[PDB]
Amino acid sequence: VPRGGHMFMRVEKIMNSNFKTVNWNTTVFDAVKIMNENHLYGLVVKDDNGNDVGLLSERSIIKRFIPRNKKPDEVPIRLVMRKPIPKVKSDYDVKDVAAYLSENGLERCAVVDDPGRVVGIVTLTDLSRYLSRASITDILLSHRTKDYQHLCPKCGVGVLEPVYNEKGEIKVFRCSNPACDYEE
Amino acid sequence: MFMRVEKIMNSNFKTVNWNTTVFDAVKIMNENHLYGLVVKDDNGNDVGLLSERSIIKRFIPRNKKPDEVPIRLVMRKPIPKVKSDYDVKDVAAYLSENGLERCAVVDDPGRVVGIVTLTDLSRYLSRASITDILLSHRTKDYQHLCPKCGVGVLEPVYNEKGEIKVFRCSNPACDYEE
Ligand SMILES: [Hg+2]
Ligand SMILES: [Hg+2]
Repeated sequence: VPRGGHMFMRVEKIMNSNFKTVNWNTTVFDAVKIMNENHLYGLVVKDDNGNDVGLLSERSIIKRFIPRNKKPDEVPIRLVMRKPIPKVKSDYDVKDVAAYLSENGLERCAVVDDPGRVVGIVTLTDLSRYLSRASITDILLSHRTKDYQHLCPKCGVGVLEPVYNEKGEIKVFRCSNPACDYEE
Repeated sequence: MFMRVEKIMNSNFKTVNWNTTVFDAVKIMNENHLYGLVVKDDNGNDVGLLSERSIIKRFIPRNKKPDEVPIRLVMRKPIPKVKSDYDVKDVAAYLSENGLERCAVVDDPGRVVGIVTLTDLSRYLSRASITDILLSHRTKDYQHLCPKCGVGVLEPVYNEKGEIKVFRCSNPACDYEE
């Protein structure tokens, strides 16, 4: 829906409510087919019980899939997606969303309502119609230089860090929580 | 109202050989935080530009390991480019027309002297132009013109799994494929 330029705007009004969701065991190959077909580069990921566990983006594939050096059909997106799902509340002003994305090096994130349900996805493109020139440049620079901190699904507090081998391949992402023993 | 790209481009770009695997090329991108590489052949010719989107659209669908595919079959080709004397507004029109968010910049002689990205342009473009480039990058995809006839476009040929086997020229009068 056309709205014209405005300094303020609640995210809910500009987000994409027609977002697509995919299961967390979907392979990278099958997930990307959906992205290419729909010209949609952000998918919400759900586990087998309907819980929103992450967001799969182009950058997540470049940063977390390619380095594993495996065929796209051999890697479930749960190992690639941004997790926990990046998100902002539906009542956020575009300015607040910009700060959230920039802080996390993201160019898109999910939007959740008060009850916590995912109601849409908002991207830099959506925001570009309202943000200041400087804010847009900020998000762009932050997306190039920063990377989202993925948290451990086992303890929920540990940070998943890359473990490389001699070929530079990411063997696994290991939880940084001392009290936790998790690798994937 | 005016600003030529040569002034804002990045002449500090990185070049990789066209036989570099997707795996090695992406490692370079990730380590440098630069998601655009100029690709050259074995004789010093600038033959293409490897971008994130090119990997998502032309590498992933092949369902092959990153170390088994040379970037020459993935990169944008012919190489996306604008002349160094182009005004930023002209570059914006070029990127948008081609669904790109970055392209190479060449000098009179024709060699690549830099790379210009949407981020570089974001400081000199109107908000409308920036949004335009963003929209076009999502909705349009770069057209890989056939090198043999120059008019046909290379289209993916899929197998029963939806895996890309080759990119074949659309021109009926042409037999090119890669
Ligand atoms: Hg953990
Ligand atoms: Hg051709």
